[PDB]
Amino acid sequence: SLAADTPTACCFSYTSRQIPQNFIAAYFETSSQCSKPGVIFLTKRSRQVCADPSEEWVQKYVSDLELSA
Amino acid sequence: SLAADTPTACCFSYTSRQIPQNFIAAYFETSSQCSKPGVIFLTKRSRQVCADPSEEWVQKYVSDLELSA
Repeated sequence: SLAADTPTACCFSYTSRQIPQNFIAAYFETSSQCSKPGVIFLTKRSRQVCADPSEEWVQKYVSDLELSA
Repeated sequence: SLAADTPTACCFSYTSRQIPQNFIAAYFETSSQCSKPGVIFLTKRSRQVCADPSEEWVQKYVSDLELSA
């Protein structure tokens, strides 16, 4: 567990058209070392699309883990 | 091309034991919006390991694109 991996994922730019729960599947609330507002997603094309802060569609998807974990 | 993707990969912590060109294959010099020194790698386990700034072993691997691109 002490051997973490992966870089610091942070939403520096999201998309205009959202990604509803039809193609989405995973998600992420950015990461520390870069207090980012938007969140990263995981559509079916393994192509994260980022997302505004508290996006109507995200709050529903990220609803699972909304910051608290 | 205007529709970029992926978050801002930045090396916030690298490993002690390096990853020579035996398991390594890809690499990255971090990203902007987070001036990072170390570089991210792509061993065979798709597990980036980051790397000190100008690591003896990296300069050789990252040698291909060393900042200039």
